[PDB]
Amino acid sequence: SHTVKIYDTCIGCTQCVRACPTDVLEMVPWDGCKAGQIASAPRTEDCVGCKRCETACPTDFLSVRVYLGGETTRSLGLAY
Amino acid sequence: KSTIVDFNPVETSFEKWAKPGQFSRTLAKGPKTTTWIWNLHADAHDFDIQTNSLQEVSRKIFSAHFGQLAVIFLWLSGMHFHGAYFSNYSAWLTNPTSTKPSAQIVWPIVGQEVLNADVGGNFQGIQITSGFFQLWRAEGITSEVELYWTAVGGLVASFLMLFAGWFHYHKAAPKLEWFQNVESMLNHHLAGLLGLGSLSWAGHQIHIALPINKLLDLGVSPEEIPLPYEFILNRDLIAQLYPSFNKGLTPFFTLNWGEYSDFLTFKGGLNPVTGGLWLTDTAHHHLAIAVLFIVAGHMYKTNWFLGHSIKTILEAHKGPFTGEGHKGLYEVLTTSWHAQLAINLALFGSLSIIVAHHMYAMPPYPYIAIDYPTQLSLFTHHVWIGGFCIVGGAAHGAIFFVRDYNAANNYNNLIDRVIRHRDAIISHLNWVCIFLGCHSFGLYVHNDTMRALGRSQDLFSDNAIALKPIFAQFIQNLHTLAPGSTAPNALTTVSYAFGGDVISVGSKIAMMPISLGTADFLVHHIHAFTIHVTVLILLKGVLYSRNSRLIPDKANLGFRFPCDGPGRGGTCQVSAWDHVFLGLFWMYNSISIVIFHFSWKMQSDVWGTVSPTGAVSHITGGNFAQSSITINGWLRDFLWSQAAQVVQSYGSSLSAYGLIFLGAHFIWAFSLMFLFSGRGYWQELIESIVWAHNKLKVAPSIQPRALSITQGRAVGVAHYLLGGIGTTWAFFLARIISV
Amino acid sequence: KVFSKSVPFLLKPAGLDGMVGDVGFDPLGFATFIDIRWLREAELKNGRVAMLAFLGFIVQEFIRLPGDLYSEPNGVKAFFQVGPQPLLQIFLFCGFLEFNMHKGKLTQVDMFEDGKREPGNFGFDPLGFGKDPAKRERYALAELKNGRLAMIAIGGLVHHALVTGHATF
Amino acid sequence: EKSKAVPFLPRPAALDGSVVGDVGFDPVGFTSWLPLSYLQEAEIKHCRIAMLATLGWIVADFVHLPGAVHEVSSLAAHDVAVKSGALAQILIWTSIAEAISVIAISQMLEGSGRQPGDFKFDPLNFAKDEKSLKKMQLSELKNGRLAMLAFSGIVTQAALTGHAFPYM
Amino acid sequence: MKDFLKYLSTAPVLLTAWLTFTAGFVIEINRFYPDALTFPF
Amino acid sequence: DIGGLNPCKDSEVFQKRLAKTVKKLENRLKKYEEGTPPQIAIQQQITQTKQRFTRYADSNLLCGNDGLPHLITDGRWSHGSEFLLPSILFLYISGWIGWVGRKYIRTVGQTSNPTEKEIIIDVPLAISIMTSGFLWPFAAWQEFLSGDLIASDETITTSP
Ligand code: CLA
Ligand code: CLA
Ligand code: CLA
Ligand code: CLA
Ligand SMILES: CC(/C=C/C=C(C)/C=C/[C@@]12O[C@]1(C)C[C@@H](O)CC2(C)C)=C\C=C\C=C(C)\C=C\C=C(C)\C=C\[C@@]12O[C@]1(C)C[C@@H](O)CC2(C)C
Ligand SMILES: CC(/C=C/C=C(C)/C=C/[C@@]12O[C@]1(C)C[C@@H](O)CC2(C)C)=C\C=C\C=C(C)\C=C\C=C(C)\C=C\[C@@]12O[C@]1(C)C[C@@H](O)CC2(C)C
Ligand SMILES: CC1=C(C/C=C(\C)CCC[C@H](C)CCC[C@H](C)CCCC(C)C)C(=O)c2ccccc2C1=O
Ligand code: SF4
Repeated sequence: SHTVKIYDTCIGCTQCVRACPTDVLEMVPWDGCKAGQIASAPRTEDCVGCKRCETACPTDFLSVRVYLGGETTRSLGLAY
Repeated sequence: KSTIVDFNPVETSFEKWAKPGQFSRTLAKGPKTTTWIWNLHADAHDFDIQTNSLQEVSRKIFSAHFGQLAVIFLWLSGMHFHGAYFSNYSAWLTNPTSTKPSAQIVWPIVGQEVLNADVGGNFQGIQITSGFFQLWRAEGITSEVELYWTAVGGLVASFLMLFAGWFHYHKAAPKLEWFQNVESMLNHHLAGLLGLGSLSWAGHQIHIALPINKLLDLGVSPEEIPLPYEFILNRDLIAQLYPSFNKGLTPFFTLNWGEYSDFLTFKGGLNPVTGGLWLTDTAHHHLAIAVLFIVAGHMYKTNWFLGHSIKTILEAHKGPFTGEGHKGLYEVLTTSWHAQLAINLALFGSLSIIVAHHMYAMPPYPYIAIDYPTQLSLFTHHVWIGGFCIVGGAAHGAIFFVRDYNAANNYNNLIDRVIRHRDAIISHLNWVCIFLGCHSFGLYVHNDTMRALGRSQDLFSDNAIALKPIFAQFIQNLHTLAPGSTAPNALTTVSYAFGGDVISVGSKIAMMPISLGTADFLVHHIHAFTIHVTVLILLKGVLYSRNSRLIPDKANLGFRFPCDGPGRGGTCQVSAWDHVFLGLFWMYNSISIVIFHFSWKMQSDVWGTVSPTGAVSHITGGNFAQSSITINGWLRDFLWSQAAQVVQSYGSSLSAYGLIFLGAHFIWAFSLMFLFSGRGYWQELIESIVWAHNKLKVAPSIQPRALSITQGRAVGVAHYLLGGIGTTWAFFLARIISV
Repeated sequence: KVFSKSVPFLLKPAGLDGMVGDVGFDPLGFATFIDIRWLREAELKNGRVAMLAFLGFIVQEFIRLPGDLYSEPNGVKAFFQVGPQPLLQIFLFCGFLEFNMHKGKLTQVDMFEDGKREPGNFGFDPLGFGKDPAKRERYALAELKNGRLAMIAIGGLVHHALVTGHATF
Repeated sequence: EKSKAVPFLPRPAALDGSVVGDVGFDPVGFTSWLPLSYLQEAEIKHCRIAMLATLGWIVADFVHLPGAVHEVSSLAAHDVAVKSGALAQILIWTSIAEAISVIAISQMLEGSGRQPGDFKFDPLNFAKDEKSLKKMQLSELKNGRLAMLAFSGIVTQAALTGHAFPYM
Repeated sequence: MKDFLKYLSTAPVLLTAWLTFTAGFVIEINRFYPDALTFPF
Repeated sequence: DIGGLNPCKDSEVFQKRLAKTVKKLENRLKKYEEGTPPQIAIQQQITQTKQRFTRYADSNLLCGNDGLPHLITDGRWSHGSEFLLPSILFLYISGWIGWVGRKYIRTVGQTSNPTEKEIIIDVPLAISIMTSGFLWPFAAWQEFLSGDLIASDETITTSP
């Protein structure tokens, strides 16, 4: 399964979570930004690696980073 | 306040000319990177994203059609003007079989005047392979003054179409209901446009082209031929050549149409003097076409209680296997310009290819069959246009599926049922493509390896394991027996390609029976295989344009997007555009093979010279039958052998063909930089270049960015097509002009 | 609307107000997209060069210098007979003059960048003509008109020598 | 309604009364989609050009300038004058005048106040008040239209039959 | 003629005019002094 | 002489090339009639060929064993009109182009909308800058001295 990391440059704009096609990211409470929220990656087993999450990231060099790793039938997007 | 048009919808102003990108909501803010410049031209004609109203898109399309027709009229006016002023048309008229048509002279600069060839008739210029001279002769044009007047009329018509486009966008723009009158539009395009154009052309042929060309074939010089208007004012100048005009129009109105058999014939074959189709046959053909199309125009209900409703016809064509059938197709084709473009472009390209075939098969112009460069150029050009238009039709079908397809409005109809079993279609088409490719190409490779191993009796040849195209030979036999048996009123077969006598004009073969052997079997199956693979790519693009097992929401990404990401193992080129890109490549492959087959087969087994005793000697000498069955044969006896004229053209009047050969090779190789590489490398190189510019304080405010992934693919495919087609263009033209 | 005094059917051009040759002649509006100070500097320099060149024609066809090189009454043919060496020296001397008279700032963007530079005012007045300000404006207008007339005449003489070949006489 | 010239046609709706030579003659409605000042300027330019052309054609078929080049009929004078460069000078100066005209017509269309065809060229007076100016404008327009038609007829007849000044 | 002149000031029109002028004076130099392999001086 | 080459004025193969080209052109000329434009064009071709060959012969041009002018670009002023003088001419013209482009970029870079003035050129300012490029060698060695030609550390750098 791929690896997804969140960095404290998160501004809690939720654009990553609402762009994930496989429900990998979610918004959790935080105290490091104005919005009081930070993205989390608790379901990386469903991560497919499409990187839509970091295409919607407005922070300078990203706050969500997807590191491709071992492959799985879920991560390979295999309907068969 | 008319019910069909809106008056003064858009003000005629230059203000928006000074605001580039005003049409787009995203581009209107102004450029920030160089990507804006490329996006400006990529969205210029995408009227769907510029307005949210179908009416505005339709009006823009209508005015764009007017602009295109004005451009076409300007091009035709230029052609006629060049024929009038910079051509040897008058000299070619008096010696069609010994003077090469030329209509473009080259200025004497930088030594380029060598391009002015010895085309004959005390003229120097570039030999013309568009066949305008033969067309003008078939029109009865015997003077360059008539060409000048046709050019002036073309200029006037081009201005008229420009004014029409301006008028119908800015002064009186039609409403959506006017555009959606598909019944009225079909009625008019079938009766008025097609039928009345055929009728008017039949009238022109009968009254101008029939007498003038008959006098020309009789040996009368163009100077003593009467002016065309005299054939109308004087019923005695035409009644001598065709002694049926003496009865006037009485036989027509008295149903005694047999009297007009003098100039409305049904002969078939070719004119022995000119080598083209009998112009009496052509006039009769256009008359019959006019009547048929006028009749066909009275089919759809427009404004009276009479005719058909296309909605009622489609909705009644259901079936046990097709569910709701054609229900909803009328709404699809009356609310989506992209669906209409798909159908029209596909059928238009297919029509262009059919035209290309019927052109050389039955030469319709005087002294055009013996002008081998003209025949080769016309066939290749029309087949290329057909392939491009077919790929465009597939592209716009995919665009309709992505954008204008409504799932709710198409419940259980044909479109829905096709998407529901797209897997089966694509898998079976994949199997067919593999079967056809394996067989055709592996038979070619088996022939090559048997020849390389010294086993000549193990080939798929005529003197070996033979694959006779018996079905095509049966059809050829049926056509050569048609006159008198199935077409009892015919005097000769439609084309001598099916069989018959060798038709030669001035010791040059015009048409001759095209024998089909094992070599034609293999190349025909190659054609079928390439066409099937192109269809596979395009149909996979259209069907999987909305969703798939990989990307269940591919429609939300649009028609044109590079990917969905490196995930799922990699989701490159999943668009539907990336399928029109690969399909463009495969169309290039298929059309290149088709034109190669045509060129080699014609040069080897049709074209040539006929000795006075009747011995036929061809351009190459019949090497197609035995050497077109191996890839080494194609490489050596066709490519290497017929490329001799291109490479040895330096210093001669064909040197421009060698230069274009080299430049097209350069462009084709240039394409591979964009096709093989990726955007990240070029962006990171532009980073260092920008560092240098910033170090010298010369970094542009518009930030330079590497071409987008989709634009990189588009540039690659455009350069690839240009280079390959230009290389084949120069090769064909130099080879067929030299010999 | 005011309308120009020279071209009476055209509106009065802008940017010419405080000048010593203003007759309102600018139908193409060259003063709108080009600096008027630079335009006057260029007009004055072109006029002065044309006046000197016209006088050079008339003297050359009449007087000439001793020597085989300087023996062509026709100015156009004298340009070729004299050879490149005498002409290149004139070119370099004119360049030296240009540099020292404008004191470095020689270009359209550099000249008049700081202002404080009356167009055409090199301060050249050794004989003292122009101390009285009353006749100064008349002298400026006369210089401008003579310069324009000399531009027209310099073109005329050069093209007469080209179409005939002998001289001006 | 019911324009003066064509009594059964409606008034062109752009020519009420406030133009010299305005009899309401625009059946095909050229004024409905083109500026009135632009059309007036074009008409006056045509009038003046054709008046000069008719006078020149008629005179040059009678009186010739000294020289062998000027010894041709006005019908054949175009190919001779273009070769000698005589028409080149006219082209140059007419192009200068027409560029100044480009400026003038642009200014007139974008405000200004210059009447169409009014170049203020009036060395003599010949027009002292508004009434005299209007009468002379009407005379100029009528004479110009007559001369345009006259030059048309002269050229067509001379080309049809290569006759001298009587082009019958 | 305020926005038309601004349209003529756009990058494509200006580049086309400049390249047409450039090719023009190059072609005319090569017409009046053809076959120039070295510097004329 | 230099590199074993010989002057083209004494190169027999050069004259053979000239004679062959003229003979081909005359043979082409034979197949046309009288003073017709084709014959005039071919005669002009012959005249231009002769003039070009004569000019190349009297041009201090060195010809090889193939009878074609070879360029001596080692730097010697003897053959200075082959490379060195065209090199100076191009350097002047290209420096002019680069200087006017850089000046325009830096000038409209200090306005409210720098990017707008790059797709829609300020033709007055463009003309002002373009005709000022004749002093580009002097302007360059007056801006480099003042430190206005080179940026120092406001330039951006990647991570490593
Ligand atoms: C008999 C009547 C008639 C005729 C001849 C045509 C002919 C044409 N139509 Mg058309 N049309 C008609 C009725 C007709 N239409 C009606 C009733 C409707 C309403 C439903 C439409 C709606 C329509 C649309 C929406 C479009 C066309 C287009 C076209 C052109 C197709 C391009 C082509 O084949 O090039 C052949 C070209 C020629 C043969 C050149 C000569 C044709 C000239 C222009 C005659 C045109 C006839 C015109 C209708 C007369 C009106 C004159 C006006 C003063 C009223 C062609 C010119 C398409 C096009 O190209 O747009 C411009 C297009 O997009 N038509
Ligand atoms: C009747 C014909 C027709 C029409 C009306 C359209 C219309 C349209 N197409 Mg389309 N298309 C066509 C034929 C047609 N196409 C064909 C034949 C193909 C197959 C190649 C395609 C493939 C295609 C794709 C793949 C796409 C479109 C798109 C579009 C839309 C936007 C077009 C645009 O902005 O381009 C503006 C025009 C340009 C950018 C011009 C580019 C220059 C071309 C590529 C090079 C031409 C070179 C030329 C031959 C000269 C070379 C000579 C050399 C020596 C210089 C528009 C609705 C796009 C879209 O989004 O649709 C919604 C899109 O993605 N089309
Ligand atoms: C010469 C190069 C080449 C070759 C051989 C192929 C071959 C093929 N392409 Mg293509 N393609 C090419 C270049 C080529 N392409 C390029 C440059 C592009 C870029 C645009 C594409 C883009 C492209 C697309 C987009 C698609 C194809 C498809 C296909 C397949 C069609 C089905 C078929 O005939 O399979 C049969 C295989 C052959 C004819 C190859 C030769 C096989 C020999 C003759 C017979 C068997 C030999 C035997 C097994 C050897 C065993 C011994 C060995 C173990 C030592 C086929 C594999 C389609 C596809 O997937 O298939 C349906 C498809 O959709 N191609
Ligand atoms: C439309 C205007 C016009 C044009 C195009 C021509 C053209 C021509 N005329 Mg002509 N002519 C004109 C008006 C015109 N004329 C008028 C109005 C007269 C009466 C005075 C004459 C009297 C005339 C004679 C007597 C002769 C010609 C001849 C000729 C031919 C060669 C010499 C020449 O240019 O004329 C030279 C013209 C003149 C000597 C008199 C011209 C007087 C002008 C037109 C009146 C003042 C108008 C003013 C200058 C406008 C200013 C223009 C503005 C842009 C600055 C040439 C075809 C000669 C020829 O070859 O005959 C066949 C010849 O012998 N013309
Ligand atoms: C005289 C002239 C202009 C004169 C104006 C003058 C003096 C007045 C100027 C001033 O009042 C103003 C305006 C304003 C004041 O503040 C300044 C002054 C100075 C007081 C232009 C001539 C302009 C002269 C021109 C344009 C001449 C063009 C000639 C051509 C084209 C000849 C071509 C041929 O000779 C060839 C080439 C080959 C031959 O075989 C064929 C032909 C055709 C004959
Ligand atoms: C055309 C021209 C002037 C045209 C003026 C016109 C139309 C004026 C019209 C007006 O005034 C009137 C009529 C009335 C006014 O109220 C209104 C306007 C409209 C203002 C000047 C040309 C002027 C032309 C000039 C000055 C040309 C000079 C050429 C020189 C010096 C050439 C030198 C060389 O040719 C040699 C000697 C040898 C070569 O081998 C080398 C070089 C170096 C190239
Ligand atoms: C080189 C290259 C670039 C860089 C290419 C750029 C930045 C294009 C630069 C184009 C210039 C700026 C304008 C065109 C200049 C030409 C001389 C004009 C065309 C020639 C005419 C005759 C048409 C990419 O951005 C890219 C992206 C994706 C895959 C491959 C590639 C790729 O190979
Ligand atoms: S960039 Fe190239 S590779 Fe990476 S995802 Fe987009 S398409 Fe697939």
